[PDB]
Amino acid sequence: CLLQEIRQQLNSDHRDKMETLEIDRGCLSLNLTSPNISLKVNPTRIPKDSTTL
Amino acid sequence: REMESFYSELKWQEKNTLEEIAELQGDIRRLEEDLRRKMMNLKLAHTRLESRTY
Repeated sequence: CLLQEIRQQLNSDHRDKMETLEIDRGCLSLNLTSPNISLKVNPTRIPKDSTTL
Repeated sequence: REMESFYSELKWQEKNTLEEIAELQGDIRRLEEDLRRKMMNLKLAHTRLESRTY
């Protein structure tokens, strides 16, 4: 029982981090002269939970 | 005699003024395109910093 639950929670963590990796590689990918660039509303906002290192 | 001297001096003045005017006009035009590029780059960086919230 213990092993099955541990494996599933690790699975969740893994999918989360790989999604993050997708987002960040896109962030590096884009640049200027790009159809998606514009002014967005007050993005200087700090997040609510704001996990630390 | 003194009149004609004055006349020559004035023409010298006007010619130099003309050339300075042309050079300044060119410089100003350059400055406007500097403005435009500044705003473009700000747009890009704004988007970048926004996107991480996902």
